[PDB]
Amino acid sequence: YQRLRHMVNDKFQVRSTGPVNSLTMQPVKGRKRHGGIRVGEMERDALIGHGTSFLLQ
Amino acid sequence: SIPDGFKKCKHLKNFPLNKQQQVWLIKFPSNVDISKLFESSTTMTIDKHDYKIMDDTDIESSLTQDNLSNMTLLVPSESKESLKIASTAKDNAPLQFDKVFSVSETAKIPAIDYSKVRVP
Amino acid sequence: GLLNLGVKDIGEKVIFDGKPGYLGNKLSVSVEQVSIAKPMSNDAVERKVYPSESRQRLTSYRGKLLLKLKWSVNNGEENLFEVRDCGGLPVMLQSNRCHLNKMSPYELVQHKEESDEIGGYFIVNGIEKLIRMLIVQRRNHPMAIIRPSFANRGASYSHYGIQIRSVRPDQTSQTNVLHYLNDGQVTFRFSWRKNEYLVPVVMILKALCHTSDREIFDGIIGNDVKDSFLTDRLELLLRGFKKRYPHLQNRTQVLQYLGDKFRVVFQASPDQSDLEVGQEVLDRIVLVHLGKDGSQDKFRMLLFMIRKLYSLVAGECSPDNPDATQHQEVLLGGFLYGMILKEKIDEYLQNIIAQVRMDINRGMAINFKDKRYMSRVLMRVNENIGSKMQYFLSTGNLVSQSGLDLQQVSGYTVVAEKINFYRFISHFRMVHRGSFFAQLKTTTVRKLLPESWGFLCPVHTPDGSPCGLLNHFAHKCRISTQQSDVSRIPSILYSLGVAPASHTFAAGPSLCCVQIDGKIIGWVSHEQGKIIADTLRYWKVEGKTPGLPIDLEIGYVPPSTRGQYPGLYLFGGHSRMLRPVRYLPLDKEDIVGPFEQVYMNIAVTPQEIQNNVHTHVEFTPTNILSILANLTPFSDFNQSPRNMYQCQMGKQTMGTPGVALCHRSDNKLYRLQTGQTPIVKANLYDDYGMDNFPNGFNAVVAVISYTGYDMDDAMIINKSADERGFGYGT
Amino acid sequence: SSRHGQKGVCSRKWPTIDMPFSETGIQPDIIINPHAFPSRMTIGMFVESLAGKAGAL
Amino acid sequence: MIVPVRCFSCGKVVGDKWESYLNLLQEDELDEGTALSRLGLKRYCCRRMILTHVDLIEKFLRYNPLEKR
Amino acid sequence: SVVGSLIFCLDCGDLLENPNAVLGSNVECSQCKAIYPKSQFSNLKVVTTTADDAFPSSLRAKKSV
Amino acid sequence: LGIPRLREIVMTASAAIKTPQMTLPIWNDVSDEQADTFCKSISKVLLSEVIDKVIVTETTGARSYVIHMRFFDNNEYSEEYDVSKEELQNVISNQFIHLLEAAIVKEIKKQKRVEANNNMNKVQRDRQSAIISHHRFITKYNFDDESGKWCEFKLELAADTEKLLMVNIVEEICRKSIIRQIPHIDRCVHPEPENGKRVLVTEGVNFQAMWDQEAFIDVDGITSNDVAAVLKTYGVEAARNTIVNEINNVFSRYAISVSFRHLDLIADMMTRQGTYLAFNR
Amino acid sequence: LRLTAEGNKWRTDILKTSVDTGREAAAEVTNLDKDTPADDPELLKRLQEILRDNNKSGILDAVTSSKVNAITSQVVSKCVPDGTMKKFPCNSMQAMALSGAKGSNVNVSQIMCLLGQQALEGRRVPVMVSGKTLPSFKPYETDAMAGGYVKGRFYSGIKPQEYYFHCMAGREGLIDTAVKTSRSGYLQRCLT
Amino acid sequence: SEIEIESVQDQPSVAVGSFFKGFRAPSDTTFDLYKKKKSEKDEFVLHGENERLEYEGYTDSSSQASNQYVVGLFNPEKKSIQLYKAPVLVSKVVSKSSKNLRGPKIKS
RNA sequence: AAUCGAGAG
DNA sequence: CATACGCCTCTCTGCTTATCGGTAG
DNA sequence: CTACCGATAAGCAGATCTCTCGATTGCGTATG
Ligand SMILES: [Zn+2]
Ligand SMILES: [Zn+2]
Repeated sequence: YQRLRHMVNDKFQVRSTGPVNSLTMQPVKGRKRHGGIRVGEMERDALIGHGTSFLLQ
Repeated sequence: SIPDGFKKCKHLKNFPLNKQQQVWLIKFPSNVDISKLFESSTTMTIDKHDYKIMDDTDIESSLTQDNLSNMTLLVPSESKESLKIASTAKDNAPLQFDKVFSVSETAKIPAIDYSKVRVP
Repeated sequence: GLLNLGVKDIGEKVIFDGKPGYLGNKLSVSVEQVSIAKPMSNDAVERKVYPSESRQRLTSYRGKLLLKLKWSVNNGEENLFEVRDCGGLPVMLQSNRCHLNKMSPYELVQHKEESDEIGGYFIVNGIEKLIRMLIVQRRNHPMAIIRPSFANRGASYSHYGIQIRSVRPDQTSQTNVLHYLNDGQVTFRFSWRKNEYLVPVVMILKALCHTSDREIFDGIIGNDVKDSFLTDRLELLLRGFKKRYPHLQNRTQVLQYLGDKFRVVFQASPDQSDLEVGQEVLDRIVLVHLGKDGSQDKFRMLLFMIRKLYSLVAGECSPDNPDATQHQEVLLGGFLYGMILKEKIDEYLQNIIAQVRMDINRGMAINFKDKRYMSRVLMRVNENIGSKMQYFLSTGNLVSQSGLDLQQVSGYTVVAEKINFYRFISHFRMVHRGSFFAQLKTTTVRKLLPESWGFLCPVHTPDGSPCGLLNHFAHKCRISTQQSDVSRIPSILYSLGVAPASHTFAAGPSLCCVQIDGKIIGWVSHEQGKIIADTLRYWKVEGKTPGLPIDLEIGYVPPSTRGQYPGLYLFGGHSRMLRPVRYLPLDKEDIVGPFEQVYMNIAVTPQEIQNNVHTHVEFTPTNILSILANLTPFSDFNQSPRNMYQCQMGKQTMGTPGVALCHRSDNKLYRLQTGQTPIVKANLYDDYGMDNFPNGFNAVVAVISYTGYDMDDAMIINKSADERGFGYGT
Repeated sequence: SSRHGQKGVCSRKWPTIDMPFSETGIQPDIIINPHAFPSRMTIGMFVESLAGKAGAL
Repeated sequence: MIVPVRCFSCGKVVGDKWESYLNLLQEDELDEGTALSRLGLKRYCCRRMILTHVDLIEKFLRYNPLEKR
Repeated sequence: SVVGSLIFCLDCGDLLENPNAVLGSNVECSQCKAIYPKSQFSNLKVVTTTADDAFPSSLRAKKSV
Repeated sequence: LGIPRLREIVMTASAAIKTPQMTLPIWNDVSDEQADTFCKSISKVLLSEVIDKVIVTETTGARSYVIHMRFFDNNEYSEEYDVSKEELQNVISNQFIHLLEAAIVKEIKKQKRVEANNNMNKVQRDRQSAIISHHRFITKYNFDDESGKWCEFKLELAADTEKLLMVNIVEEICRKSIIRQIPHIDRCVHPEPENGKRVLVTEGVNFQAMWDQEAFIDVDGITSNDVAAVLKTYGVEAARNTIVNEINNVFSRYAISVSFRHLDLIADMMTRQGTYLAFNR
Repeated sequence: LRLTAEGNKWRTDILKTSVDTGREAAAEVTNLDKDTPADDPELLKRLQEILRDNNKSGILDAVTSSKVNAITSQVVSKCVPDGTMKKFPCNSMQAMALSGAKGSNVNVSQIMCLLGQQALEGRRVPVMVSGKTLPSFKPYETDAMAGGYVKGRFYSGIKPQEYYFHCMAGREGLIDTAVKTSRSGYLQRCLT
Repeated sequence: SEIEIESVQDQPSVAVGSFFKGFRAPSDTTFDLYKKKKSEKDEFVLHGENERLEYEGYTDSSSQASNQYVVGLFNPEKKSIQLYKAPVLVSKVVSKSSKNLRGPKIKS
């Protein structure tokens, strides 16, 4: 049995607040910079299909 | 022209021709000596080596055909100081030989040992 | 080596000065020898530099690049030879120009490297790099290609052609294309610098050698004069050339026109007759694999290429697969280093000539025969070729000047990651089809052709985007890196029954043309060609005849009904793929190649041999895999996607990368504190000696559904075992 | 991951008192599901298990 | 890199057995199974632990940062 | 020299131009400056046939079997 | 089938549909052999279908070109293609020679930049004279009307023209020239009936053509593969029916049953302006 | 994953019909007389023409594939479930195949009985220009095993030629899935 | 039959040359040969000329070191075969009316 | 911050 | 020899555009 | 006669999920 190098200490990430991009004032990109996770176009479209409007907003 | 290190040999020897005699071309490799000594794909044994005798009689396969070739029989005239062509009439065209042969070195791959190679 | 041939073929860069049909006071700079000193340090007498150096201190393991540039004035008047350094060129490990070339494991342990360390990687800026081995077209082989993209070149541009590469003896290649036009003429095509030019083929044919036009007729239409397709096409070609170039009556005139056309693109000096620059373009563009003095050769080669193009048009042959292994070779990585160094030194010569031209424009000092003037001019230019090459290795991008027949630009050096020993070994066997095909849509390049039997491991290929594009080599795949002794091969092929190239009026698919290294030798029939091929292998595998090298593969293609174009194609060059195999008559280790084997009956194991069918038997069926594919236990009892997943996983295994981790400074390394040998190991776990880097442990696995915490793909470890050191690592 | 592409994240450190045991008195240190085998069709894993037990014994 | 104190699966100490195993294997023509039998290891969980230890600490020690080489 | 639609020079082996474009009884070699009468080239009879795959049909296939 | 078909229907709305077909119900009071006869009567036949080999004899001594075309067995090709000697004669006399003549003259314009008898009959000679008068640089013509096995037509040009292939042009003209074609139809195969309801399906769509033929086809029930064709010849609603049927059909090869409401919503959203609209910019 | 003696006997016989199966498929496709020896020059010529022509190659592959699929179906029906030494519900592999927990009857059948014909795209296997399917197989060979039809099973392992064919098919599957992942993205985003 | 060679000849007495298919020469023209010395191989260089033709020629560079070409005749009534030695030369006939067609060395 | 390279589902 | 300032090549849809003639003022 | 226009094959503009790491960044010449 081989122990792979994709350990869970290198994969988890959480942000409450933190740095923001200066020209958009949106959360930064990346884990090592303590940024956010992107809810993309497809996720937005999924949120529209449910009808959960305030979730989308 | 005239090349450095080359001599124009002005003394050659005659090449006679006149039921009548016929001329052939024979090609040999450089590993057979020619000092010591009608058919298709013959063979002969010399220098304990397998010798192949292929007669690649091109053009002349279809009887006489047009008889156009890519080589000439260069002959001495009655001066023996240059190279000239010869024929049988006033055709002023090259006269290819009546046959041609080629010799090729031959080996013999030993027949494979099926019994000793098909080990279960 | 190759770096003397490269500077030899670079030539000389001529320039005249601006004060006196007196052209000026000539200058001709060049290089005749390039010296690569082994890496040393200036801390007097230069001590030896060891690769643990520049790795401990986060630097580069670069040697010194010094070249003997000349400064000749006018044809041996006052030649001012002078060597001068050009900055520290990065050099790899375990190569001759490195201080571990011929050492022992004991002293290797002493030198703080590793116990059985291997190189292949250049240490640039404290990071190990690696020149990936790309896979390119077979050199010196005219392969008929059908591409609808050849139709895009304009109207009357049929989508047929004949593409051939040709590599210079310094390992640099110039490719050629022979497009076929619907009107009837065929236009030779080539590229120079970073631009493309097209030329009618007959002008090239008469430029190469001075002979009659009837010779072209016989060299394309050999003995099929009773045919009509070829005769009509050739008449179109010849009459079109005559009516489009009415005043090119002889070779001198055609070369004169070629030189006039190609004068400023090549930056020819004013002391360049048109008859001279035409010859220079001719000898440095067309069929470069034949080199100079072989114009009489390139003539017959181009005639054969035209005839094969006609056969491709007429449906007498088949469009050879360019993405099948039968028509591929691999550039060796160090040869990319050689090509880029040669282009850099060429550009350095161009830059010093530019500096002299700036001197003419402003400074106006013409003392060419003054070494003080030479010192003044030379010290102005950028000489750090070593810095340029270090940039190249560290960034992967290629700022070249002529492309060197490479389809891509970026992505040539990858990082030799030392996450795991399996990853490390994996790097030095992978083959990349090129960054060109990564951006694409057609799957047919990603297929698994049967031509790659025992060359590219069918299992080892990373799933995802690079699937089929990054296929590793079989662990018993040898890549020839030396030219073979072919100079005596014609000497024996003639006596075997081959009429040589000259005085041979015969062409077409009906006869077998014998070609070595892309050079035509003679023409023989098909049955006799088969006999000759088998006789050659018979004499070759037994090493009695010194003139038949082991690596010489003899590709023989029998006559076929509209199959592949025939011709006994021999090869002895570099860059090829080779595989050992047995030869059933008088068994002995025989070396085969991808082009060669597609007509050989190679039984997988000796038990499935048949009467007069098979002639070769593989040593072991396990040799078609890579190392990481032979390491998977009981592979024949798994689904192939699972084998591929295993090969991808073992390259991501957290285990011991090495034991010299004391004397390294890599950014991030994972090691397993306690590793175990596998009980269920392959036989090659000991041939390659992988006991030094245990990647895991022998775990008691229970195939049981008991906890519920492992259904889709999860698994459960023992808490106590985990607490007794199971799989621990830092 | 096994050497047959049977990758899988560790889902719980099962305490040895809760692990199954045999007559010999050993809790296996790795538990994997049998349902991973039908779709994946890796008999190599089964024969490796057999060979490993035989070789260690 | 070095022999573990306790067997993972069970807990039977196999760390006082590596030198004994090597001595039993080299002094006599003892097979690995016989040596593991004579060493107090009868279950395969213990047997594989000493049958399959690499002892990479030997290769590790040969790079001493406190000794002239 | 004479082959199908084209005639080569007998001396220098170069392609003689097309007789129709030149004055009668005189066709000139571009290289040898020689002269050939036009009455030795009476019929440039050349035969041609298609490639037997140029015309796929549902009826040739039945002929094949 | 698959995503290609799906995106063709919805993403592009291509009227140049890659594979168009039309389903033609046939009358219950017809026989299978008569059905095959009608299928071969409708299906397209090109000139090249009935030419074993065409021989060109380039003679320059003015630059004559005897083009002798060999025809297949009459008893075979007549009953394979439903083509007769008279119809082939008309085709050669009208379409083929004129296409070839236009090709020859265009190529020259761009260039600058068995036995027989000496006289078949007087009516044949008058046909030959008519041919020579009608065409520009033709000089002979004769087509065997008693066996349908050959047809020659001598041809010449001037002396300023260069060499011409007279083979590739003949072949391409021959392939283009049609003998008996229903426009926008290139075959009419007889598929084995599925779920009853015998159907004759073609390689093209031309509703006007079969509208005339009611003796065999149940013209009231022709349903075709195309969408633009059915839209402009039957209406927006027939087009929407065709859209729903095609979109469900591709989902129906893999049995991925999607609701008949999503598909109809897609169809009516992409026909919301009275035309076949796609989903793109 | 095992069978019984009688099951193995049935499997072996119905499998060893495949020699004549493949030869007859080839002979019928080439429209030559049935039961003709494979070394027939006319058969070889027709097979070469079929190899050169794409549509002819497709027709031959479809016919031979149908025949060998018939043989595979016969083997599977006669063996599973009537041959396994361990039977449902004891046979846990067969139990999870029947119950839909994981896998399928096809998976069980190719583990225990026969792996079956390998489908490259809609064809059997690409053939090299010399007519060989692999280095070992003779050119233009009339044989199911040459034409990608593997007679092995994952229980008793697969021979190297069949291993190569199976690797080809598995890689093709992986590439097709990689393309199909992104093929629908643009369609769905444009619709939505 | 199985016919041997009666007499073997070594001195240059004949030659074989390949101009191109369908080539002729008149009675006037003659060919002059040369033989190289100090070189192991027996190279030949052919010289021929007339008012406007030059039957120039040079022998092989990579063939004569490996194979040979030999001329001879056979007796129709007897078994005697004469033998002669001939070297193969490749002749590239270039006329005298175009050798000097040259333009400017450099076009201004 | 972009480019290149390695990978994950 | 440091420091400082700018010049340089293998997809598919759908709308840019055709050469020419038909034909009523 | 010719303009109005109605229709005939080619050039170009714009297409073809989320994530975590690491490495590196074009040069030539002018003044002090
Ligand atoms: Zn234990
Ligand atoms: Zn001439």
